[PDB]
Amino acid sequence: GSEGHRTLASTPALWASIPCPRSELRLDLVLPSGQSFRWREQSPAHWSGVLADQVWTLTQTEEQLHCTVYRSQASRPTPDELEAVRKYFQLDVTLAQLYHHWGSVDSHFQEVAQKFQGVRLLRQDPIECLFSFICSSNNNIARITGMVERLCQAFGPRLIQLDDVTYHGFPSLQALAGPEVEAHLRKLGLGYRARYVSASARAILEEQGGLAWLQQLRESSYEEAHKALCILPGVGTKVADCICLMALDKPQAVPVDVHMWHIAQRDYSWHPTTSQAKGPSPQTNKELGNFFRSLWGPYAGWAQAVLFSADLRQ
DNA sequence: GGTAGACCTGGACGC
DNA sequence: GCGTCCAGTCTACC
Repeated sequence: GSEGHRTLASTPALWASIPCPRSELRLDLVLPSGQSFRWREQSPAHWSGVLADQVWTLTQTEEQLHCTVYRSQASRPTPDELEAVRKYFQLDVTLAQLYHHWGSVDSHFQEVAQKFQGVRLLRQDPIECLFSFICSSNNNIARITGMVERLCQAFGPRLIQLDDVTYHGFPSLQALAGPEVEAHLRKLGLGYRARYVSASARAILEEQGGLAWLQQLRESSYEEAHKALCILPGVGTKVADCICLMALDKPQAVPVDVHMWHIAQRDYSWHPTTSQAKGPSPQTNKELGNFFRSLWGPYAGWAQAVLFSADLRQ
C-alpha cells in the first residue's frame, strides 16, 4: 500500500495533475529515447526517476500528466513542485505549433510526425547532461543507462528507496573529480570513458573556473557554448551538441550520430557537398548539422529528437 | 587540414 | 557455442 512504487490507481490521493494532452507529451517516447538515462517504467505506463533532487513517478491519461513525489508525511506534490515538472518538460513550448511548422517545410517530417506525436525536449541539469553524454559515445542507450545508474549509485547522494530500488541524485563535480574515481568507474564497466569522466571533472573544477563556467554557457551563444565544451576530454562534436540542445537551451543544436546519418541518407537522399569525404568525419558531420538546421529552423534540435525517437522504434 | 585506427562493453546475428 | 558488427573521441601521420 504505502510501500513500493506508487501507481495512479493504488494511492489516488497521492497524485496531482498537470493539464497536458498526449499530443503535447508522450512519456513512452521521451523518457527512454536517449535524452535522459534516469527514468524507468517500474510499473506499466508509470515512469520513476529523479527530478530536481527528488524522486517522482509520472503517468498520463489522454488529457492529463499525473505526478507523485517521494520526499515527512506522504502528501500531494505542491503547486511549486509541479512547476518543477512543467519546467523539466518545458511545457510552455507548444509542441503542436512546432510540429505544424516542421511538417509545413518538410513533407517527410509531416509523414513521420503523424505517428510520433508528443516528442519534446527535456530541460536538463548541465552537470548530469554533461557526464551522461560523455558516457554515450560509441555506445548504446541500454548500456549507457546502466553505466549512468552505477555511476550515480557509487558517487551520488542517496535519496529514497522504493521496493529494492535506491535512488541517487547525480554526482557533484567534486565527487567525480575525487581520487581514484577513474579506477572505480572502470570496475563499474564504463570502459575508457572512465578516464573521460574523471579528466573532465578535474578540468572543469581546476582549469575552467568550476560549475560557474558551465552554467554560464546557458547565456552564451550556441557557437560559443559548443566551442567551450569541446575543450573537455571525451567531449567531441556530438556530445557538445547534446549538451547545448538538452541542457543549455540551444534549440538549434543538432547532435550528429549514426542515426541522423542513416536518416539523412535514407529519408532525404543527403550527401556531403562542401566536403570531399563521402562518410562521417568532422567536416561532413558539421555539414549535416547545418543541413538539418536549414531544413527545420531555430528548433532543429527539437525536430531531430522526433525523427531520432521514431528511428529508434525499429 | 584531413584520415585510418585502436579504444571498453556487451547484445545481436551469422555460420 | 566463438569471432564479428555495432551503438564518437582522440591522435598519429600525410
